[PDB]
Amino acid sequence: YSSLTVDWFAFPYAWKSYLAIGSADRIVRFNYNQDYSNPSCRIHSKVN
Amino acid sequence: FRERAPTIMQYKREVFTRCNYNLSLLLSLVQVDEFVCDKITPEALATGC
Ligand SMILES: *[C@@H]1O[C@H](CO)[C@@H](O[C@@H]2O[C@H](CO)[C@@H](O)[C@H](O)[C@H]2NC(C)=O)[C@H](O)[C@H]1NC(C)=O
Ligand SMILES: CCCCC/C=C\C/C=C\CCCCCCCC(=O)O
Repeated sequence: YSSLTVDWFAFPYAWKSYLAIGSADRIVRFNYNQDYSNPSCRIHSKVN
Repeated sequence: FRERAPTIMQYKREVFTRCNYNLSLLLSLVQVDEFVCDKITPEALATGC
């Protein structure tokens, strides 16, 4: 690749619907809006 | 949101005509677990006739 951008934050796993594409919630609207113009993959993980 | 919840065997249906809604009010009363949508998105449900 020419660049590798990683955006990370803490978020509960019960709220996957608030980050799915097409969501109308306040979290996408005011906190985090994903680019979706470059090949991207959003993963949900638990870190020990 | 303010009545007895219907069963799946006898579910309720309401058809809305000639009225104005406000989807931002309805999304605060619920916590959404999953939405499965065809040919539309909830952000499109927020705006359109
Ligand atoms: C649609 O519903 C939202 C949710 O209630 C309304 O936002 C409220 O507006 C009042 C008036 O300013 C505030 O006191 C509340 O704090 C707001 N609540 C939220 C959650 O933001 C909104 O005004 C409604 N839309 C219209 C056109 O009335
Ligand atoms: C469209 C308003 C009129 C219909 C109201 C009837 C039921 C509304 C109840 C919940 C509305 C949620 C719609 C989008 C669901 C996913 C929200 C999101 O995470 O993006």
